[PDB]
Amino acid sequence: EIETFYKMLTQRAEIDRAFEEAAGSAETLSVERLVTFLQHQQREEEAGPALALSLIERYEPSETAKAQRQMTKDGFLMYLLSADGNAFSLAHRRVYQDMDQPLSHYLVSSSHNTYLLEDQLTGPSSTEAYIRALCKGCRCLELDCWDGPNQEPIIYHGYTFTSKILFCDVLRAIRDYAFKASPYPVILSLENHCSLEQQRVMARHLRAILGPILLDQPLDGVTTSLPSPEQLKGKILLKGKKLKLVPELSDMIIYCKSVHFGGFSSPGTSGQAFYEMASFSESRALRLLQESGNGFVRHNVSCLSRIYPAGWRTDSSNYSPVEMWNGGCQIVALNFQTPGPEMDVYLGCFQDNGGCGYVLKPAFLRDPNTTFNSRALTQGPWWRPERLRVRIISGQQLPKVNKNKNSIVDPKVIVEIHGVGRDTGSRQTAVITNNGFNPRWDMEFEFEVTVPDLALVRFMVEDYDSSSKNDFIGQSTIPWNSLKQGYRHVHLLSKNGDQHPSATLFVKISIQD
Ligand SMILES: O=P(O)(O)O[C@H]1[C@@H](O)[C@H](O)[C@@H](OP(=O)(O)O)[C@H](OP(=O)(O)O)[C@H]1O
Ligand SMILES: [Ca+2]
Ligand SMILES: [Ca+2]
Ligand SMILES: [Ca+2]
Repeated sequence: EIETFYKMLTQRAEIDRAFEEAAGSAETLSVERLVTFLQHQQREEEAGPALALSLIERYEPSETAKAQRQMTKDGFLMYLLSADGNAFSLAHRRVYQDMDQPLSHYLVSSSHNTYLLEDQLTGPSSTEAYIRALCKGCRCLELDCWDGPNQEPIIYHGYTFTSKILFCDVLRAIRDYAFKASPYPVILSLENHCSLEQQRVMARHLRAILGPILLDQPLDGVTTSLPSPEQLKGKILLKGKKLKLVPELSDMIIYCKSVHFGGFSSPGTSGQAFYEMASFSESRALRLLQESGNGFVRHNVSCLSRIYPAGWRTDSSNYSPVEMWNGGCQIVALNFQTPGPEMDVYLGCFQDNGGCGYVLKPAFLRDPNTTFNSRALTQGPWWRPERLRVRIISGQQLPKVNKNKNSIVDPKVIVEIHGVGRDTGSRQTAVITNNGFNPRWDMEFEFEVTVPDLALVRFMVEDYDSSSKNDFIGQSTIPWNSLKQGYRHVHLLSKNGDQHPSATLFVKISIQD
């Protein structure tokens, strides 16, 4: 009763149902049975007793069954809720890719007016903002340098009422956090509006503060291509205009000389040096992608492109990064302060590869001769249609999203596919009235994804409201290739990207060519 209660408040048929099918009539899961489950349902590659044991040794609560190499319903569950049963591939949650290719081969985690905490017009600026981004994995940061009093350069949003901060104060912060989240290179995109004197001051602060972390001299060799994230480990590079501009600073720009976009070389041999990087607004970028998709792509193979939000985004809202990534753009800057699907997607992408901040682009986007163009799809390696079926079974302990009262959520789930325009899709379950503890949907959806190497799957849970707009409850974005198959739990994050302790979705995923 009070036994039954807890034993009832804690009673997940879907789980039972699942154990049964795998366990058949037995009360436990023998290795043999477990392995079968891993192989047939969880579609594991390394499927084999070796793994089956690891799971048991890891997750089986019972000493008997543990010792006897068996799994109980409980252990089944524990596994299912563990990092091993996460829909986001536990293997992808550690640097596991080739970190030896030129920077231009990786998508880099970048931010826009990083010093900013809110809007672009009158919001506050803060070192905290750089700390948060760095903590969220960001690698490329933006500093808007302006002359300040007492000959101390400051950082704020030029021509607006945004709060100010000190360039040096910011450098220290960057100094301390640059590598907390990753050992990979950090790029400082300087936007210099400083008098030559103050520029000299900056240069000093840079060396004085960054000291040996600061990369102020080209790498030995590193002649025809940008160095790789590896060769640049634990270093901080500068990006800006290179010779109004004092040599002290200018001399510091080595691999990221800020340039005005010329055009895409194609109608010739070159255009921009590998060490030249152009920036494009969200608008201009779309244009070039619309007209010269392959143009860009091929360009982005050996060069780094930066893209930032359209000027009308004074609310610091963000655009969809996918569109840019689809063009091979690597430094897609967003307002990291952002809650919203855009950052949700952005941070899900970068969750991959151990969250080191550098994610290797697909091969076709690393092929200088590619004929790819996400806007004009033709047969090619990138073309690999797949069938995705996601069953939204139930949800567990959905967080009571900020209701100024004692009402119960009326959850519903949205599953979206982000990728090339053609693959983009979205579907939703029905609403479950007044249930956040254990809503049960048991609904399934199917998607056809033609260019999976560019897709991401997003799970979003909303608190339905007849009247007003539904409250966001939680979300999770998994890159296509990190999407684990079978029975898994989706671990929901807050709008701030925070991990909700017991908030999950239990789903069943299958991907078939
Ligand atoms: O939103 P903001 O504060 O205006 O800055 C953006 C842009 O309008 C500004 O003009 C650019 O600098 P730019 O004037 O040197 O082109 C910065 O890009 P960039 O430093 O990569 O070029 C962008 O991040
Ligand atoms: Ca700026
Ligand atoms: Ca309700
Ligand atoms: Ca409601």
